[PDB]
Amino acid sequence: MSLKPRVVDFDETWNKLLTTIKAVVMLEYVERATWNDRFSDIYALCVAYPEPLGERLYTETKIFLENHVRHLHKRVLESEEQVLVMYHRYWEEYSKGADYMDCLYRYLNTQFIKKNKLTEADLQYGYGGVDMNEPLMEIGELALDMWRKLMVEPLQAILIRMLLREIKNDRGGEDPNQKVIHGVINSFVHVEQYKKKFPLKFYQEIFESPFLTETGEYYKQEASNLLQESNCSQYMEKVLGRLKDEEIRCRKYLHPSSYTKVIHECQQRMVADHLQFLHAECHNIIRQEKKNDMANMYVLLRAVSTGLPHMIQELQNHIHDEGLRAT
Amino acid sequence: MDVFLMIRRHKTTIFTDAKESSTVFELKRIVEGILKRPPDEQRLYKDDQLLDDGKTLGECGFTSQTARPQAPATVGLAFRADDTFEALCIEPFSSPPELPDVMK
Amino acid sequence: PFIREHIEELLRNIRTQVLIKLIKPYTRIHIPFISKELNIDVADVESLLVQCILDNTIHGRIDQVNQLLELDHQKRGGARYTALDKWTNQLNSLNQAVVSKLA
Amino acid sequence: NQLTSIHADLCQLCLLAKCFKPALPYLDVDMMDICKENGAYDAKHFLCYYYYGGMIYTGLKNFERALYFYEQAITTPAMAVSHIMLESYKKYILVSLILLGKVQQLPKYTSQIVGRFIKPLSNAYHELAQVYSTNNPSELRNLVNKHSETFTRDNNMGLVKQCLSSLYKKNIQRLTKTFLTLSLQDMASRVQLSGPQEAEKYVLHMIEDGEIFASINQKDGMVSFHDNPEKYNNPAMLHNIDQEMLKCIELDERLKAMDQEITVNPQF
Amino acid sequence: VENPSLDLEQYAASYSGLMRIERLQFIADHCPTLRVEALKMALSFVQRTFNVDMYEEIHRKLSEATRSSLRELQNAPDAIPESGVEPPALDTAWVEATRKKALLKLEKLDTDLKNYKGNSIKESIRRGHDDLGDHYLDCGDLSNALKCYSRARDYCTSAKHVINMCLNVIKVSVYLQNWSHVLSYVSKAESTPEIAEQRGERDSQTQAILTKLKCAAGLAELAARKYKQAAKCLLLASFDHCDFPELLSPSNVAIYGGLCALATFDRQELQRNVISSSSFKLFLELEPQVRDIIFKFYESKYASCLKMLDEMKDNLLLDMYLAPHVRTLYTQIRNRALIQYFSPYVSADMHRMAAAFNTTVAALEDELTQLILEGLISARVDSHSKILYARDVDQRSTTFEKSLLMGKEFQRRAKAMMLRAAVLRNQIHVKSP
Amino acid sequence: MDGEEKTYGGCEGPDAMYVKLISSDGHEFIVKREHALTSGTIKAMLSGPGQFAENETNEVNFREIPSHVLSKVCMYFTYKVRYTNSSTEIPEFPIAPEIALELLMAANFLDC
Repeated sequence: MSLKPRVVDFDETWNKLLTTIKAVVMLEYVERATWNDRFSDIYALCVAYPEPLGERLYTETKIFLENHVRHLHKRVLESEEQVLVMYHRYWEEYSKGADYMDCLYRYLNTQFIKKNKLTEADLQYGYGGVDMNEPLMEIGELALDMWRKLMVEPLQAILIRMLLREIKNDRGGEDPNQKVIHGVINSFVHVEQYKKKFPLKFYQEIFESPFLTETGEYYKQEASNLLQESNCSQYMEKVLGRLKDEEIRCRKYLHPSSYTKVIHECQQRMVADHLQFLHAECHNIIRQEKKNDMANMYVLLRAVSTGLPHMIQELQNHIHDEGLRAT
Repeated sequence: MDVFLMIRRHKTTIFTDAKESSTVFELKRIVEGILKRPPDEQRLYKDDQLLDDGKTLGECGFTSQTARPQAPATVGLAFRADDTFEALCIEPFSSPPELPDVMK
Repeated sequence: PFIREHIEELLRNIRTQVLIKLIKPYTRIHIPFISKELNIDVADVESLLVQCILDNTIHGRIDQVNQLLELDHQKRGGARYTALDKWTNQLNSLNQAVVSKLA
Repeated sequence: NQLTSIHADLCQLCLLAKCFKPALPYLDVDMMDICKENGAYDAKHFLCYYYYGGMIYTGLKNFERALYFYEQAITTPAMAVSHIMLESYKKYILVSLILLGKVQQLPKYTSQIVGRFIKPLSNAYHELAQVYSTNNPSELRNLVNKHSETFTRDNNMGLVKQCLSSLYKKNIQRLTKTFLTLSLQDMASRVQLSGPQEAEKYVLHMIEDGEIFASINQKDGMVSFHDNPEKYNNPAMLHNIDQEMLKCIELDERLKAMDQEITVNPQF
Repeated sequence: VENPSLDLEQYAASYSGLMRIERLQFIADHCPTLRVEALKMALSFVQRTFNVDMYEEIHRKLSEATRSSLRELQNAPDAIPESGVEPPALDTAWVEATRKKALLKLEKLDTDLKNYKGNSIKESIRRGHDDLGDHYLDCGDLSNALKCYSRARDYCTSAKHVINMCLNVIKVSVYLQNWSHVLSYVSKAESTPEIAEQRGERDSQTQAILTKLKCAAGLAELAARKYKQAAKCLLLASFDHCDFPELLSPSNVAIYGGLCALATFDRQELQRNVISSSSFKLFLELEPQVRDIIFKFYESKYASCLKMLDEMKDNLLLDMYLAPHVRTLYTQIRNRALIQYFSPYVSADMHRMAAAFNTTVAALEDELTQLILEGLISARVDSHSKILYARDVDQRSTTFEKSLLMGKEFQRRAKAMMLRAAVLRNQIHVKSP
Repeated sequence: MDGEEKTYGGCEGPDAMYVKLISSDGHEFIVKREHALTSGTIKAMLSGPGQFAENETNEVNFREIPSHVLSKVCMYFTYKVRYTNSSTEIPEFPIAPEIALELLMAANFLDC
């Protein structure tokens, strides 16, 4: 081979190029002697012949990639009651496999079709089991578009339902399993690509929608039951440890892009609508000398927005009436 | 400040960085960790001339204008095939191919 | 020695106040006229008149060849004509910018 | 006062037949909005009209209109060099050197060929403005015999002769700002006129033309240099402003009709 | 001209390296009396850290001043260095000793630099870069000194490391005549320490940091003929550094800033800049000869202020950088004093102005010719009575005519624009070439 | 002669410190690992192939680049890495007319 345009044919290369790609995907090791020779074969093929071979190699690998992702989706559908543990192994094997394919095909993306999906916004492609064609994009971005068609299939009501169940379990403690729960959350964030507007529409419907509804309904039935059963001394200590563990759980499972959104819905069910009961018992705490009971009312009111000046006006009128009674 | 040299021996170059006026014995210790060979068997040469261990690179002719990073200087290498030196002469690079006459 | 270094500036500030109250009535006052009223020599009068005009305190011009302080009451204007020169320079550079956008 | 291909050919007839009388009513008033209906103009007619029109104002002692006419032929963009564009830049330096002392700068929308191809080729004209700033008649005479071969091959004979007498007139006006009543013998040293008798004859030519107002004092052997005692308070000056304002209100009305036409047609 | 009275101890102990040798050679080549002491002190600096480029150039000027009989130095030296002092001579066994000793010091410093890099210590590497940068300057390697200071930028961790590194690049950029690189480095050295630390160097200050950044930038702005920007930054520095090991002397910043602002500012601006500011008062108090210039310029005393200017011109000509600036700054101060003096007047007499400036009637007439074309005044020279009169035009003549000429060009350019846009409508573009 | 040196210092490293580049004429270009990070094709081989990033067997096989072309490529990697993160003089790189036409095709392949 040489840097000059040769006469390398397409049939004498696809038979060996497909063997190296198939033996390297799904987290598989390949020989270094064969991986180094793949870089010299792509450069000597696109420049060969008067017709550019870059437009044919991108369409040839697109058909094989569309028939491989759709075939692997049927295997996971056969196994039931274990979709939350198989999706992590499938995403981890596909993330490492697409990373090695994008590093090898880095020359084809910078030469043939350099634009991405920023100037395109087609809702028909990428959503649904389609094996025809795909929008023009890079190799590293083509694997992310083929991952959205696996969630639109009748399986979102099972994988998401079984994933939010372990997160809702907060009475036991932290943590049951971190490699499995976090392995599914990161698959919905990295799958988002660039479009004509903000890419906060698909991610907010397949993850941020069922999570904010099930979490708000769990803490609502827990704080309301502990208030009518336990006393005020035990109700304040129970909601403090649950809210502290929720912020730690979001730092190891969710993404920093949705930190203030999850903590806002959790505080809207613990201390929010029931402010008539917490503020009524706070008047008797400040009348005496209790350091442990007063500390539970300052931390809970600090997380709630526009809750700090409320306690200031109550403490001001308390010391004003106490000093007038002693005189 | 820093100078770069190449150690060629039978169509096998070795890129090793060193100082401008450093000891000759310090350069042989770097090749030991990459070739798994004792430093007493290697022999550094400069334009077909045996160097000394007590001297330095600045006293021979390794300056900043000669061993530039863009164009290093050739450093000879000789092992121990029996008791004396082994290699001494190397092979130059290949020639450029025929340029396309349609562009000229 | 502290107050001795400032005794010269205090004497010069008094001569400036008297010259203002005497130059208003007299239009073209004589140079030796202000020297006789102040009972001072003519050596420091020529040096004080230069500093008084440069300090934007005494208007007019000093004429040493005639010993007359010129004060043209009906002189040319300078408050309105100074604005027409700035309007011409701004409009000249503006015409070169609006014409360069059409090749 | 419209412009067309016929008006461009009328200026060429005045160049052959030396008679600038019919070219006065067609050039004293500015022209705008060419007559177009089915195609009757070209790019070569727009450059030949401004080049031929500048030669009429040059000989007619009208340097105020010659500078504007020669500036339009240079600002026109192009792709290469041409004979019209070369003669337009060479005459732009000789005209600006008579009024002021330095060549005027070019606008932003000018062609890049003038500053990359015409400028290095016109090295004989660029060096003439450098010596004119020093105001030295001894050094200016050496540049005429040196660049005599360039002025003959570019048919520029006669235009450079006006710059020789302009330096002597500029030195007299320069002494008016510095000096006031200079002697007749001292005026023949800076201007270099060889003898005081030649100084009294050169200052008399500027009085008839109206370039400067001076008075010769033969009783003392000196000459006085006074300014113009005109306060512009005559009633005739007010009529000139009212007559000049009648053309400004008409130019704005014509631009309003052209602006409404573009708004009707669709644009991006 | 030259001046035999000049202190060489302070002028040589201010800089080091190539600047100390170049500043001493310019004095001996210009002052014949201060030639033996200038070449003797310059040869003593070559003993410390030997070299081969600066040891053969100094001896070339000593042989031409003692052996040649065309100069005054002949009755004392007698064409031999054996005359009172014993300067280092140049023989056969000296050109080789000055080269082998300099190469031995380079091999010792280069070997120790490789050991400091293997210890993973960022403090030993940054310290070794300063010793190698100053060693290549005296030897003759001007390109090897910039490679050592550029590698020490990645080993910084404090504010003092950036200031010490940026000050070394300025010394190399001066010899390379890179005035643009000096102005781009003084801004980076002023934002990191936030102007003299974050509290002002505790309470009392012994060596101010702002003075170092303000003195290095004044040398590059003066050589670039920028008297307006150099006189606006030297007033913020205070006398709190006690000389300098490798910078300008504290006795020269008052002259560098005092002479630059005297030509670009009038009398009112001097009382608010170099007088009202308390930072510049400490520098002017050291040299009383510079403070009296501002006071004499405000009291309309141009007669005594001019005589004191030429008295100190012989001392400033002995320098290396201020010497070429004696023909551009002196002509601007004299021209500025004549404009401010003619402002209150309008009919000055030539007989009174010639006796005030210590001149004559023949020299006064020639000064008025260069004051109208170069100055911004408007005076008329009346040779019939030798009295500088004044004849100005009316205010309505220069205003109505200037506005009328602009109005004619406004209508001509507007009507000519319609002709260019007319051919652009019927699809007629450029078809001449 | 004088000066303290270091035995195990400088740029001494094991097999993972230096990489290997196989030419087309049989030459073996062994350079540092930090110098090969300028290109894109060589850096992609170290991150893969493959689930083994480091294994003391890193090598680069170039069947289209001979020996005279890779000779200037290895010198261009040292020139690019050394002349960064500083502010010193940058000399001109000597480029031959017969090599400039070959270096342009190698720069687009190496993504540098």
